[PDB]
Amino acid sequence: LLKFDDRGVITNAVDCSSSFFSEIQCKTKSLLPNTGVYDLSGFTVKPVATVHRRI
Amino acid sequence: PDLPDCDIDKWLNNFNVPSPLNWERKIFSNCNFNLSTLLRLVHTDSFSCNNFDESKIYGSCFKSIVLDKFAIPNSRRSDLQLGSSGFLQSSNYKIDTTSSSCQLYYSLPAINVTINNYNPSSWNRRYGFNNFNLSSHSVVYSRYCFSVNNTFCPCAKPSFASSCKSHKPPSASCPIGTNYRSCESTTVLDHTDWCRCSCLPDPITAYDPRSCSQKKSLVGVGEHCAGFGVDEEKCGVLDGSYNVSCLCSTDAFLGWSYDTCVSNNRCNIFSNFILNGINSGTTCSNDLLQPNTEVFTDVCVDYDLYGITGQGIFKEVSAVYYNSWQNLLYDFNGNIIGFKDFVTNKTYNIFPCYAGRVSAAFHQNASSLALLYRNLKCSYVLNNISL
Amino acid sequence: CEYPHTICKSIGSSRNESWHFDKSEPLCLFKKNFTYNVSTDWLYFHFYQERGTFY
Amino acid sequence: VIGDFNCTNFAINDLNTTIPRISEYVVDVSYGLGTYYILDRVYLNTTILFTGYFPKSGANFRDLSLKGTTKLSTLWYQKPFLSDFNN
Ligand SMILES: CC(=O)N[C@H]1[C@H]([C@H](O)[C@H](O)COC(C)=O)O[C@@](O[C@H](CO)[C@@H](O)[C@@H]2O[C@@](O)(C(=O)O)C[C@H](O)[C@H]2NC(C)=O)(C(=O)O)C[C@@H]1O
Ligand SMILES: *[C@@H]1O[C@H](CO)[C@@H](O[C@@H]2O[C@H](CO)[C@@H](O)[C@H](O)[C@H]2NC(C)=O)[C@H](O)[C@H]1NC(C)=O
Ligand SMILES: *[C@@H]1O[C@H](CO)[C@@H](O[C@@H]2O[C@H](CO)[C@@H](O)[C@H](O)[C@H]2NC(C)=O)[C@H](O)[C@H]1NC(C)=O
Ligand SMILES: *[C@@H]1O[C@H](CO)[C@@H](O[C@@H]2O[C@H](CO)[C@@H](O)[C@H](O)[C@H]2NC(C)=O)[C@H](O)[C@H]1NC(C)=O
Ligand SMILES: *[C@@H]1O[C@H](CO)[C@@H](O)[C@H](O)[C@H]1NC(C)=O
Ligand SMILES: *[C@@H]1O[C@H](CO)[C@@H](O)[C@H](O)[C@H]1NC(C)=O
Ligand SMILES: *[C@@H]1O[C@H](CO)[C@@H](O)[C@H](O)[C@H]1NC(C)=O
Ligand SMILES: *[C@@H]1O[C@H](CO)[C@@H](O)[C@H](O)[C@H]1NC(C)=O
Ligand SMILES: *[C@@H]1O[C@H](CO)[C@@H](O)[C@H](O)[C@H]1NC(C)=O
Ligand SMILES: *[C@@H]1O[C@H](CO)[C@@H](O)[C@H](O)[C@H]1NC(C)=O
Ligand SMILES: *[C@@H]1O[C@H](CO)[C@@H](O)[C@H](O)[C@H]1NC(C)=O
Repeated sequence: LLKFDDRGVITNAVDCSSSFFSEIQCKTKSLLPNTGVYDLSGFTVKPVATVHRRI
Repeated sequence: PDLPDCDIDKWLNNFNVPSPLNWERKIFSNCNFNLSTLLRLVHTDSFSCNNFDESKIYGSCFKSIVLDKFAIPNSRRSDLQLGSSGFLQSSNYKIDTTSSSCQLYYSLPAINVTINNYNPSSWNRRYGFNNFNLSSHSVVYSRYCFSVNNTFCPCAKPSFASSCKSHKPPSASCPIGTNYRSCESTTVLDHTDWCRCSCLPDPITAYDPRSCSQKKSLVGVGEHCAGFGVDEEKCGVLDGSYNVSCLCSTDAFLGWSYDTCVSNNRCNIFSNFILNGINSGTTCSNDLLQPNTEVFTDVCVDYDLYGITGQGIFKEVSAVYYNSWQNLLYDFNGNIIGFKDFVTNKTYNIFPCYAGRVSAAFHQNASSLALLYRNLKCSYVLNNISL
Repeated sequence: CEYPHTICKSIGSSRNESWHFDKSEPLCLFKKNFTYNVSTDWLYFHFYQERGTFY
Repeated sequence: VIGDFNCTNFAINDLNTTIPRISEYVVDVSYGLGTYYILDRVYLNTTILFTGYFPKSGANFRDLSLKGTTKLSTLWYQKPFLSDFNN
């Protein structure tokens, strides 16, 4: 979530994946999002890999 | 976005023109150039090519650009054609014929011309050669070029120098890795001590060219002159005093002459366009049609700059706060709203032009139509549709 | 070369600038020289590839 | 092992002197570090997303300081300084 000034200079950027705070920050395109509940769609679950199916 | 140019026009129009003996070598790689602007800027007179045509340059891309540049003498103009057995093609510069090349004949004004004369040889300059003391605007051109081995010094041993009472040959001590002469006495009672050496009286006309230390070497492509002919007996330390090394005077060398390029207050300079890698490469001409014309407002002129295609009306709005590399500006959604030219440092705001509809009311008992243009002015409709 | 290395312009160097066998001119896709402000303190780089296009 | 041609054959050893120094400063993109300007697109007073390539924060810098003083070892090649440049 890159923020540009009046002269087009980057000052603050949101990671969107460092923690849940970055997700809520870049979910509404604002450095300070409004109050309320935020259902984080895309939460990390860290699953396992499954391959080579056997008959 | 555009790429930096090769700056060929800045090199061809250089005031420091070189002599035909030492042509300037310049290679252009990974850049762009315009043939039309180059030909319009230079004062060209003729354009010829070998196994190629100027019409095939448009579309085909070459691997690299190789150019040649040297002054053209006034008396040596009729022998510049390919295949001519003149003095220039025999000892000054060789023109390749088995590869695709182009010949450019352009002229430069006589004023602001600085000549540069320097022999591109090792043994010629190392064996006592000072600066080329010539007149202004003097085009020097060699006639006969000779080559020597890497183990031959143009001098002999001091033991035989003192053995001749009259017409003794000068000698000194050349560095290690060199061979002396083979002087011998042939007294036939004509003088007190008549002794002669090899390559006499001159290397061009010798009775035994096999025993001569230097032979006539023809010039080749991409190789300058091997050196002028010098007599072994005409140079060296007299009486073998052992003062300096085997150094020879500049006046001992022969086989060159000079001319001038003063013709209608202008000088001609030859240009060889050596091109390689037909229809394959990176650097080549880009004379195609590009959207770089005289832009103007009051009409939605088509814009195709910076890889973005759209239709819109340009508007002159001052914008100096842009960065040194910034060329455009986008909106919140991500669509183009303007740009900035990189050749005139001008900024424009793109406004979409009229593409709306028109309302027409019709009645069953009527014949005409009540056309109504929503959100428009009568002047715009009259100046953009019809009368 | 199997053992590449580069030299410095200040004082001397251990070896010479010879880490290849470029006896002629090769073919490059981008060959030019750009000068940067040497008086600065930091320098950030970025090199990522997408669809076979270098950056 | 990186090269495919032989140039030098003297003053070559195999002494273990490599040091995989890891930095103690993590990636901080809150002040524009790591963020790269778009190749041609430019935005003014806009906070728009960009699914580009940025370094992951919370990851310490891996220092690669390699030099040579009249001698060089083949040990620095491959593991551990030369890593697989994935993307
Ligand atoms: C990553 C690391 O540990 N770097 C060392 C560096 C290398 O171990 C070494 O130079 C590479 O050569 C091999 C493979 O042995 O060595 C440094 O110390 C040198 C140890 O030899 C040091 O004594 C230097 O020795 C010289 O003889 C030389 O030129 O090799 C003289 C030189 O003045 C001296 N360098 C000094 C005092 O700075 C090194 O080169 O600095 C130590 C690094 O940390
Ligand atoms: C090159 O970099 C140096 C240092 O990064 C710049 O010098 C600084 O200029 C500002 C402007 O007034 C001063 O406040 C600093 O004190 C200067 N620092 C130093 C170390 O001199 C310099 O301006 C840069 N030049 C360009 C052309 O960008
Ligand atoms: C070369 O020396 C380095 C430096 O000691 C060795 O790296 C160490 O390896 C041990 C074993 O895994 C670790 O416990 C240390 O933490 C490592 N130290 C550092 C600074 O990385 C390395 O193993 C040596 N290599 C060989 C082949 O002997
Ligand atoms: C940059 O964007 C901000 C965000 O919209 C603009 O701030 C708004 O400005 C208008 C007019 O001055 C106000 O009515 C809004 O209340 C402002 N929004 C907020 C959140 O304060 C700002 O004007 C823009 N700057 C430029 C130069 O376009
Ligand atoms: C040739 O001139 C046109 C005219 O603006 C320009 O767009 C183009 O980039 C030029 N090509 C070059 C310099 O290679
Ligand atoms: C070229 O010649 C003109 C007229 O003699 C002179 O005014 C001008 O300064 C010269 N330019 C250069 C670069 O020598
Ligand atoms: C345009 O702006 C750049 C940026 O400072 C400047 O270097 C250049 O001289 C200006 N003029 C032209 C014709 O490019
Ligand atoms: C149209 O003209 C006919 C002609 O007789 C008339 O009868 C009818 O009423 C008219 N209708 C309207 C809507 O004017
Ligand atoms: C590099 O090569 C030159 C020419 O052979 C030599 O004079 C010089 O000493 C060399 N330098 C090193 C560091 O080997
Ligand atoms: C940079 O490249 C140009 C090519 O036009 C060359 O003439 C110049 O010598 C180069 N300068 C350096 C410092 O490499
Ligand atoms: C260098 O490599 C070539 C090709 O592998 C080989 O023919 C040659 O013998 C090698 N020379 C040395 C000194 O290792």
